[PDB]
Amino acid sequence: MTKTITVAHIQYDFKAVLEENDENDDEFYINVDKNLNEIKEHKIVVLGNSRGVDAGKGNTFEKVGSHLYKARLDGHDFLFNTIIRDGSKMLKRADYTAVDTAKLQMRRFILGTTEGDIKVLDSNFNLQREIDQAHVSEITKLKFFPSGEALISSSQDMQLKIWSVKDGSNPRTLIGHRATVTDIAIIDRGRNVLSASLDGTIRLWECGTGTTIHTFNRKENPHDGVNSIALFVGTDRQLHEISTSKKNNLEFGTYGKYVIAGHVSGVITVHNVFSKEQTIQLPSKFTCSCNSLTVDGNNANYIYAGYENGMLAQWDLRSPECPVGEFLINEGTPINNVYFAAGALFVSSGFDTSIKLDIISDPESERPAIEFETPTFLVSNDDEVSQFCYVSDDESNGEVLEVGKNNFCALYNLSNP
Repeated sequence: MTKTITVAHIQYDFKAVLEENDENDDEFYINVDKNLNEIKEHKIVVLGNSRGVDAGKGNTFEKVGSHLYKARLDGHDFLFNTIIRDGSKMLKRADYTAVDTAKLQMRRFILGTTEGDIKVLDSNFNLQREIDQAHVSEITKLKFFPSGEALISSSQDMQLKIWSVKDGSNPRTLIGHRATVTDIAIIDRGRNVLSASLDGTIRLWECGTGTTIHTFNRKENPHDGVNSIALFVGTDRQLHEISTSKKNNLEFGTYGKYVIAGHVSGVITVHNVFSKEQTIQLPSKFTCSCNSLTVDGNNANYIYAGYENGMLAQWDLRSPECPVGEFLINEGTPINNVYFAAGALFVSSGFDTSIKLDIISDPESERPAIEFETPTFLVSNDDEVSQFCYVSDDESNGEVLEVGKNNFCALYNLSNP
């Protein structure tokens, strides 16, 4: 707050340069953006004889893991995390705009395209089902229900659709949004879902009936479009019911739920899903759109919000008057997506930038703090991340899946040398 996270881009095939093992000197570049738009081109020489690397005086470059490299260049630290698997290998070419995963027994993946197609994939990224023309236009979001046996999609076509994983059937179509549906949150098992839209609404739906039972919006301006939503639990007790009194028609597990909404104006609003009260509004401190936000997975008092100017802010909902951290990433370039997983924040910036930022608890404690001085870049071939998906595999380890345009579907290892 306000400190800037220095972005580096490594030559995508640099690993092949390092393990080439040629007799002669070779070289790869690391471009460091400095407003960004301009840059410093660092040349890392890969000495022949496999006798190592020369990063220049005062600089280092080194392998710290099978798929993890560390550079220090002009006093800035960078980590570079390389692909462990291309998931687009056996897939027909689409521009991916949405992803989710589920694993009850078998692990599965769903992907949504700019063309409106949904693909169901298995553990090995082999196509298991294609739902062609699932929507008229771009799938903006895809979620499995917790059963793993159903899914919900959202689209520019202003509808949401519930699909069966069994047969690709479409038992429900949720209509009523007046603009693009941008986001989805599932309440508990999903008898209720929430959808966000550029029409300014967050609609609470009951799925059995396929109707909207409540519409939330920004109290100051109901037409301020919603880019992102996140659901959190205010308190983790106690249903049926440790207090008086209820209840609300056609609501299932809404009690103690709050929904956070990032707006086109850049404000953020928080709604008690049960009471229907707007509890909080965070100011558009940066005078631009809040494109994406996400809740801290350890402490839901803390949220992370990415804005159209490249500001990443951390807010404490208890103290809504000012952010508790501000971090510029390629100022002037939009943050497209922020996503909390495995004690880290994943951040898509502009057309080319994907960063994993570690979150620690502050020593002078104890409140989560972004490790902004030591970003990790998920190395691609100048590919654009539309969305991240955390894959805890079988047994509490993890990988991150990125999907994007031009058939980008790439897996990254998160665990440590």
